[PDB]
Amino acid sequence: KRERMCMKIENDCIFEVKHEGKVTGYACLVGDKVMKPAHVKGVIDNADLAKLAFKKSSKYDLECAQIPVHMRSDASKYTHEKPEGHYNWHHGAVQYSGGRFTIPTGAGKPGDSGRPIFDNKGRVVAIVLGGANEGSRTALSVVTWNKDMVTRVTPEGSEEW
Amino acid sequence: KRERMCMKIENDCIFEVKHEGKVTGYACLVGDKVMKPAHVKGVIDNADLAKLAFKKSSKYDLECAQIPVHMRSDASKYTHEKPEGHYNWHHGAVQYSGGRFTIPTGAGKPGDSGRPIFDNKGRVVAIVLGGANEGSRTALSVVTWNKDMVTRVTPEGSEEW
Amino acid sequence: KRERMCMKIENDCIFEVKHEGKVTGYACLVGDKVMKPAHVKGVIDNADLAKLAFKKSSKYDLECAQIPVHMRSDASKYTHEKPEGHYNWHHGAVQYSGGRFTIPTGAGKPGDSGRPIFDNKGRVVAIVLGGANEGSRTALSVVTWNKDMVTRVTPEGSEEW
Repeated sequence: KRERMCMKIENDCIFEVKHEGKVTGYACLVGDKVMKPAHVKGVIDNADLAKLAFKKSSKYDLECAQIPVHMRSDASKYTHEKPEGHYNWHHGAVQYSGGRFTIPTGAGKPGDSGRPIFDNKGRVVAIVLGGANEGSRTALSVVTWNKDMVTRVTPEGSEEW
Repeated sequence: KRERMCMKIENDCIFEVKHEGKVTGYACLVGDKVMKPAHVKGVIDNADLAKLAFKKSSKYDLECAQIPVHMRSDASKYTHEKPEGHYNWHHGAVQYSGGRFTIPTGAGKPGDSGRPIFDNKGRVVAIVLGGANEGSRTALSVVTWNKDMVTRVTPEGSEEW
Repeated sequence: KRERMCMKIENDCIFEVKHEGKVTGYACLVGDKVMKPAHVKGVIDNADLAKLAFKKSSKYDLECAQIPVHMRSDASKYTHEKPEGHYNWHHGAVQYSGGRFTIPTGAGKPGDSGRPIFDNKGRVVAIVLGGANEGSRTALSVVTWNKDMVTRVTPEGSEEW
């Protein structure tokens, strides 16, 4: 149920970014803005998305742009509330404990950057950039939103995926 | 129940406007004032209403007038609260989502300008002016009310019906 | 039986008179003349009757004109005999006592000017102009026809409908 809805939403709101023929990251639609990690390099597998003018910012390591009108109905719905507990993810379920996003599996691999972290109701919470090896766990370096502000949370030792 | 009540209220609070013998708009009785969109041209199918001196405002794209005394019992009652959810309309059910009034079907056609958008209790929330083709949905350019002011919402690409 | 005949004759011998889009009086066909009260103003809702030249006389409060040839078969028949008793009317039955036309119900309302009062044989005897609120009854101020003379009976305190 929840897993099926989450994967259906991911299918409609993720476009692969390929460089030299191999995928390196993913750009996702949140609200009414195209969001992609800045550190990843490549082009989006979409004629409409690849032609947009991407605003750059190195402090938050994020690229943003305005989506065209005809993909507004194909974009996720955002939120800013982050209660403690469990959240969905493409490679499993993520745990929010003490202001940190951690991977129970520790199976994070390069090339998964940009996949949204989903809420219980399908809302998007943050965006994955990289993680830091906490032995059996990994602390995620993710980009979230405040009420009206963007912040970047990077645990020590994190590597960009 | 709700559909029949809404139709009953609409018959007592909607007056057609025709130019050159063909209908082009609608005027509604909300509170104690006649409200008709400014862009639609013609005449209201009533001597008492057609004789009134209308106040013009191109910024909000609306005309108003104070209703005569003997239609004061034949006017819809208004509201300013807009909870998230579903609202009734003469052509189906409209979806209010994130500050946007959207049509689930995209079935709005020119000549329907001025048709009000009702609430659950029969209260009027807004007045339709135009729409925009946003994928398989249609964002409605409406005229809504705050506690005391008039505000106008116009999604990009909207066409005046 | 009588009601059906009176209604059928009234349908064929009454034309609503409207001013500024609202009906205010009726022009009835008697013999070969069109009668209309002088206090009511407007245009008869008919092409042929609009272009006819009307003779106006403020003493009797009545306008008369000659009907077209082809409409001679769509008119009532007249009489002057007025024996004591009851006479039929569009809104019920009227009583003729002591040279007065009285309304048992007192249900006369403005806009009832010009409605003829019929005989028991369907013949038209008088034309209603106004009424006087006398207790539970209403004395009718009407224009009648003698053998040769047109006379007006107006009780004290009557009002023009």
